[PDB]
Amino acid sequence: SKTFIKYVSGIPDYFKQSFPEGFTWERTTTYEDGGFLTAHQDTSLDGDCLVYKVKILGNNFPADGPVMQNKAGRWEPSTEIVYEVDGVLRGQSLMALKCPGGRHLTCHLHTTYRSKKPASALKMPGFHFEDHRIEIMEEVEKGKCYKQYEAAVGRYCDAAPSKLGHN
Amino acid sequence: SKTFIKYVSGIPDYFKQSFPEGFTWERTTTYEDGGFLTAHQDTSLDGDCLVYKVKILGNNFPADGPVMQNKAGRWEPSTEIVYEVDGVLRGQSLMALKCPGGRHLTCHLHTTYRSKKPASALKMPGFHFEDHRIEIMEEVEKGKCYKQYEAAVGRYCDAAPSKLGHN
Amino acid sequence: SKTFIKYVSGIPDYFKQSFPEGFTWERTTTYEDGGFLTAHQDTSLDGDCLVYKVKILGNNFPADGPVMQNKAGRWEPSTEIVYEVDGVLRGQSLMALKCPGGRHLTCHLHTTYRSKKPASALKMPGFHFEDHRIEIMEEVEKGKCYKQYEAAVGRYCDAAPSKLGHN
Amino acid sequence: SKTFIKYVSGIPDYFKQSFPEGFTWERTTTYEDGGFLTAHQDTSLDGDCLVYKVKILGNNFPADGPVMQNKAGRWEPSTEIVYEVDGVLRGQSLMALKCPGGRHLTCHLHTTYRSKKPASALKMPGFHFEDHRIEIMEEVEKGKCYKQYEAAVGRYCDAAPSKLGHN
Amino acid sequence: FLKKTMPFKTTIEGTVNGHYFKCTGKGEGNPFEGTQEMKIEVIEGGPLPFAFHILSTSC
Amino acid sequence: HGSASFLKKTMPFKTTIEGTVNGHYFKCTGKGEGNPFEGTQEMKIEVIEGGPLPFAFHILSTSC
Amino acid sequence: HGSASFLKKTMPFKTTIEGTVNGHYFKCTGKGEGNPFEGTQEMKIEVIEGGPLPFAFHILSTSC
Amino acid sequence: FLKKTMPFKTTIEGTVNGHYFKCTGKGEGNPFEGTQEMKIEVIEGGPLPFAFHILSTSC
Ligand SMILES: [Cl-]
Ligand SMILES: [Cl-]
Repeated sequence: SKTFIKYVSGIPDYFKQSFPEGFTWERTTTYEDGGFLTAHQDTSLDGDCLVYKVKILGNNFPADGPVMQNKAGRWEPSTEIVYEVDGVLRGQSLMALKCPGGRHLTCHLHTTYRSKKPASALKMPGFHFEDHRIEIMEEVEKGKCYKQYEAAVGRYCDAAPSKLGHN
Repeated sequence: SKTFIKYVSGIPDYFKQSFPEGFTWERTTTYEDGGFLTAHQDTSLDGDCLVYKVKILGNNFPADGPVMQNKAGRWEPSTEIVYEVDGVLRGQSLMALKCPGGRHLTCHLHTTYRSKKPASALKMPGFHFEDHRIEIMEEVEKGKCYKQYEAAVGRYCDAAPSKLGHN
Repeated sequence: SKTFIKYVSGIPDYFKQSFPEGFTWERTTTYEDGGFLTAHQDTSLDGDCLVYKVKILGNNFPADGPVMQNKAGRWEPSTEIVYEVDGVLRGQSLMALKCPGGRHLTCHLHTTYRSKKPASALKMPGFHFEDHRIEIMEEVEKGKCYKQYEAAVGRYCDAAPSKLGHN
Repeated sequence: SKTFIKYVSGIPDYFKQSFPEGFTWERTTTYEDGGFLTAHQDTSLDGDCLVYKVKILGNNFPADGPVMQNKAGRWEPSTEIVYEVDGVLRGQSLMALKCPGGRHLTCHLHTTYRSKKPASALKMPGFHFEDHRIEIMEEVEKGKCYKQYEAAVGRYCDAAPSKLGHN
Repeated sequence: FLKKTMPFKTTIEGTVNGHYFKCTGKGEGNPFEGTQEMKIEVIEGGPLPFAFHILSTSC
Repeated sequence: HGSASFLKKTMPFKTTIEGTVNGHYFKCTGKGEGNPFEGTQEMKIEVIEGGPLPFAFHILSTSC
Repeated sequence: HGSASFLKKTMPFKTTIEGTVNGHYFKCTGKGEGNPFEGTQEMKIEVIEGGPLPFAFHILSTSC
Repeated sequence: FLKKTMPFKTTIEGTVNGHYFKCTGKGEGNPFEGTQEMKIEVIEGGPLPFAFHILSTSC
């Protein structure tokens, strides 16, 4: 839901620039215990409302693992690196699912974001980070209804500055 | 299309045992240059005719790579390792495209095969190999019309035998 | 050179806690174009001076790639996730080497850090981020002498706060 | 110990062609539960005796896994794909430990083999398979003394032949 | 075309480890502040036989 | 089964394939026949939406 | 080479292995013999430093 | 045992794509401010036939 990012430091906003047409994204997430989760998404604007259409294919999750046992804890916050490739945007991130027994089950996201505007109508962002805080606020109904919060920030590495004038 | 395998050395046939109900499979293929191809398939039997329903999501293929350039050549033959996990079958294989000009582009298949019968009704095979020869024999059109042949064999490693009676 | 990290937010410092005995680390870095770089390091304190002893094995780098062509640009800053596993510390990060032609060549670091003090003598840090800014300040002599700067910060995700009281 | 391979079907023998000088190899093996085992080896010939010098760096093996628990069982036979890249040979294979209690733990080998002769003095083999049967026959001590047997065959995929004259 | 507060709606269809499911969702956020919240309902294939967490980045 | 004379020699199949690769949507249908116990088969695949494919068919070979 | 009677039937080998796995240092020596053209061989490996190994020998099999 | 400014020294030995090399290095940093700089010299196997960047995290 990439329209909702706070960009700082003058970083161009690939997602907001893509309206009214919208954008798509495609992703494969690899889990360290063998699962894969692949998704495709279309984002459009219907009058005043953003509309998402999502297709998902997941496989190879171990039967005895936290995911298929439904014995996961929560996502740590994560940081994605985002940069231009092939005239569109690539993202990658490591995410970590806290799980019972002091375990972290990690995964690696490989994403392509594709504006529906031509690349010539767009101001492309340089390499940067996108922090994502994703929280399940409540499991309203076991296995049937969830509430999920996200806060996201697009930024450079401000904590450890360059000595060469680099972002 | 795993119903069509020649099994030797008495290796049980998980696919043929699954009928009349059938089976499903799920796979993610990871290409060495960053592409992912994920698929889910259902196999059924309608009277005398097998029926396949396939869903595909592929992403992250580089614009300058053999796949998106439609310059893939032909598949080498390949050999899958197949073994029981979680009461179902897992497969893994390394495949290689022989590209025009000689280079090979490789990929790694991660598959789970799921009988529609319960495992208690099935004789599970032990760890073995499945050779696959895949030839895209006729390119009738583009783009648009393809003929594909496959020969497949389930076997043990007979060329380099055990000195201890192991398969 | 993990003794030189600025920790904020009260995060315990696994590395500074390990003196006078010291610590070791072990790492494999996987590159997206097939290279691997594996290293082992011992860190000790000889009087007033920190002493590092490093062993490296690298392989499978493509002959035509930026690394073996020595046509790399510079490292973007990176962010490592660090958390306890097996009574020691695990780290993982994605790094991105800017290269000619607008390319980023990315890699994935998998690290274990091992204190020489017993785990019972240590205050273990919770899951957190370590930002690393690594810069080649000068190539004093082509292929023979380099000057390298690093700034590092151990922190939580302050930019995108929790609504549930989590770090 | 690649000097000891039976090559069939006229496949050239890159290893035997490399003498009297010899060859090197380099490998990273990636285990499905997170371990890495990296190695470099030099092969020479001293009069009539082959001499191997091996350097090993392994890391990230889980404390609760078969490897660190010394509960690995035995290797299944395996099949490597071997092919030319960058004027040297690349190999990849999937190996599988058959653990006590039935589960397999798999890993993926990534190898480069480098003749000490220049490629201009060598007949390079085409894409082919190398079967390896490895049996740790005698555990004489611990811990401390091991006997290991191997049989290896270089061949094409003969069980599932081409309908077009391809190897 | 964007506002300081915007609603969104989603439809999700998938199969994970052979398990088919469909969801709908409705949310609202502040695009410029980078915050949002949504409610996802499983309409087919519930209750889910796996951790919802694996769907978090797809909603 | 006694002998091979009592086994089905050939079995037909039909396939429907739908997907998206690098944002490109396509749908295919296919028809084929094989020999279950000899382990051989052939099929014809037709792209019915999204053709001509803007990527190599080869990435679909193991899904047909 | 005319025929197999003119090929070396067996060839000996010697090995030295040194490394560190999960922080554990070890050194081994080994000696063996094989049949170059039949593709068979056997060796004996002795751990001379760092024994007994605190991990499964199997991870060293392809490096011996 | 730690100070606000500390020196360090390193020795590195490796093989990358068959190429053996050895380095020494000397540096100084401020452990609590999280900053450091060092000079690395290749003493065997120079000039390196690969990008130094792949050694950055090992110095
Ligand atoms: Cl088995
Ligand atoms: Cl070839």
